Amino acid sequence: LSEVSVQFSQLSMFPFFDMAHYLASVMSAREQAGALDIASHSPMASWFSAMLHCFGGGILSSILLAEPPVGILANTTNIMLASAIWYMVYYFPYDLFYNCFFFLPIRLIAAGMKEVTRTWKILSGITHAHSHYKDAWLVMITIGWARGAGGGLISNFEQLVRGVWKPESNEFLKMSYPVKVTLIGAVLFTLQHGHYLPISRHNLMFIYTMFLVSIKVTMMLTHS
Amino acid sequence: LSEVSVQFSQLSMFPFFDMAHYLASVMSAREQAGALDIASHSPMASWFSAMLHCFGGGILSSILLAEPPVGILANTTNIMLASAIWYMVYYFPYDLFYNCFFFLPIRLIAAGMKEVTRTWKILSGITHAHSHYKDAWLVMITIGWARGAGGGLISNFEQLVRGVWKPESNEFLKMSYPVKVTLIGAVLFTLQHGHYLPISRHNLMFIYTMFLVSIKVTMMLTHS
Amino acid sequence: LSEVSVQFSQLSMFPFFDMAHYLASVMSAREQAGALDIASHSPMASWFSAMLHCFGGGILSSILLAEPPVGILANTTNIMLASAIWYMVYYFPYDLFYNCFFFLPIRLIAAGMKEVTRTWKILSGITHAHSHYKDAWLVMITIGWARGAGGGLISNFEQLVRGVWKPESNEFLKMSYPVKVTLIGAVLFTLQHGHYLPISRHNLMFIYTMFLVSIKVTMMLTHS
Repeated sequence: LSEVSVQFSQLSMFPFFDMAHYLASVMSAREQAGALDIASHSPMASWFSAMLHCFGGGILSSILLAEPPVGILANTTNIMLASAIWYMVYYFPYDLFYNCFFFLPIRLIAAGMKEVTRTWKILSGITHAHSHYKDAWLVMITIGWARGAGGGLISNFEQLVRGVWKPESNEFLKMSYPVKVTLIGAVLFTLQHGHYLPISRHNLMFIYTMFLVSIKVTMMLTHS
Repeated sequence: LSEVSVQFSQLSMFPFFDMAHYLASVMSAREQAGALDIASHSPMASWFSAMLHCFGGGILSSILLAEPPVGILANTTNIMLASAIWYMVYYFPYDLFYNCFFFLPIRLIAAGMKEVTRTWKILSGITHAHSHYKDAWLVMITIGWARGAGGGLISNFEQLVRGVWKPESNEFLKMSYPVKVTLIGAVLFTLQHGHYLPISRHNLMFIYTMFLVSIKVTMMLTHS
Repeated sequence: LSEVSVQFSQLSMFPFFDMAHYLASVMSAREQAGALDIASHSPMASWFSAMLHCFGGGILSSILLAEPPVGILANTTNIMLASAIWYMVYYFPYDLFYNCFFFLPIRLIAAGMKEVTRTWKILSGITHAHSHYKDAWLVMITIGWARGAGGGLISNFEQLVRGVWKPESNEFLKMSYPVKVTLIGAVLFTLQHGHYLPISRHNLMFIYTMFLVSIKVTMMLTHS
C-alpha cells in the first residue's frame, strides 16, 4: 500500500512541526551541562545558544553555500516562534513549561516530530544544492547533511558560546547518532534525486522517517 | 532649536573622524595585556590585531551579509590611513606619538570622536540592511550592531590572533559597555527607520551621539 | 634565452602536478604529530584534515572573496584524485605507498612539483582578485597569498580538526617558510600584474619557481 506514503508527503511543517524541532532542541540544550546557570547569569548567551540548536542547520548550510547567515534571521515568524519556546523552557513560572514537556509521552511525541523535521531539512538542502550545482553529488550530500544535523556539526563553536571549550570532541572524531543518521539520509536521498536508488522519493521519504523515529523512541524508552 | 541637529547631520567622517576611530582603537589595543611584546616580537600579528579593532565593524557585517571580507581591504585609502596610525602608535621614535595622544585632553577628544563614528556606522548598517532586506527589523538591528561594535564582538577571535585564548569571556556572557550601547543604538535607529519611534532621524542621531560622548568622557575622567 | 620561459609557461597542471601537490601535502600531513592515530581511530577527521591540506588554498580564497567554499567540492575529479592519494598514503597494504614515495629522490620530485603548483595558485588568485577588483593592490596580494599557502594559514583550525588546540602558534606570530615565501611571491607577481615590476610575467614566473624549488630541495637534502 503506497497509498499512505503519498498522503504523508503532503505534510506542512510551518505550524506544528517547526515548534517541535524548536522545543526538542531547546530542551536538549537546557539538559546539557551547566546550561541552567548560563540563562540565569547570561540570558543573551543562552538565547544565542538556543538559536544555534534550532537554526544550526540553516546557519551551517548558508555558510557552506556563501549565503547570508543573517538571512535565517529574516523570518521573524520562525525566530519569534523559537525564541518564545526558549523563554518558556527556562523562565516559565514554577518551571511548569519544562516539567510539562519533560513528561515521557510528550517528550516522545515532540522528539519524534523533530525527526520528521529532519527529513524535509535534508531534502531541502539537497534540492537547494541542486539549484546551485546541478548533478554535483558531493555538494548535495554536504548541504543536505548540513541542514539535517547543523547543530551537531557547529557543536564545537556552540559550546564556545556558552563558555565551554572541548577541542577533543569533534563531530568527525566520534560521530554522534543524530549526525551519522543525517549523513546516511543525505547519502540515500542524494542517490534518489540522481535516480541511482530504485524507489520513489515519497516511499523512501517515509521509510527513512519511520526508521528514524523508531530508533529515537527506542533510545528514549530504554534510557528511562 | 532643531536648527543645530541638522548642521550636525551634514558631517563627513572621511578625513578627521575615521582617523580618530582608528587611533582610539589602536591605542586601546596596545593598552591591552601583552600587546607591546606582540608588536615587537610579531609585527604581523599586532598589525592584524589592530585591523580587527579598526575595521571589525566592517568585517563582521560583511560576514553576516555574505559579503566579501576582502572588500574592506579594497579601500586602500582607509587601510593605509589606519596602518600608519598603527605604526606610529607602536614604532615611533622615543614613543612621542603615543605619549602625545595619551595626554588626557587629546585622548578625550579622540575617544569622543570615535563615538561619533559609531553612530554613522550603526546607521550605515541599518540602511545597508534595508537595501538587502526591506522591513526585516532583526536584520537591521544585527547589521547596525555589527558595524557599531564589530571589534567588540570578534574580540574572542581577535585575542586568538595575538595568542591569547579566553573561552570564558564571551561578549554574550558579560556584555561590555561599548557593545551594549551599540545594541541600544541599533534598536533605537531601527525603530526610527521603521517609524515606530516618534522622532526624526537627525534629532535621534544627535541626542544618541551626545548621550554616548558624555558617558565615555565621564568614564575617562573618573578613571584617571 | 627567453625562449625557454615561454615553453615553461605552457605547462598544464591537471594530470600530473595536481596529484603531486595532493601527495606532498597528504604525506606532510601524515608525518605530523599523532596523525597516524587519527586516521586509524577516526578516518572521517583525517580525510577532512587532508582536504584542508590540499584545497586549503581554494577554501581560504573562497571565504575571503565570499565565494561558496563548497564550490571546491564540485570538481569531483579533483576531490577524488586527492582522496585516492589520501587512502593510499595511510591505508595501503603493507604501507607500500608511503614507503615508496618517502624514498628521498621521489620525495624530492613530488615536493619539488608542489612548489610549481604553488606558483599558478598565486597568479590564479591574483588574476581572480583582479576580476573582482580592478587595481586593488592589497586584494590581489591577499587572495594570491590565500591560494599559495592556504593550508598554512588555516593551520590553527586544521589542528582543531584532528583535535589539537595550540593557541600560541599563530602564522602571524612566527611565519613559517612556505607561508613567508608565498607572501613574497604574491607581492612580486602583484607588482608584475600592476606593471610596477620591470620583468615579463613569464620570466618572473620561472625565476620565482626555480628560486622556490631550489630552496626546498636544499632543505630536504640537509635535513636527511
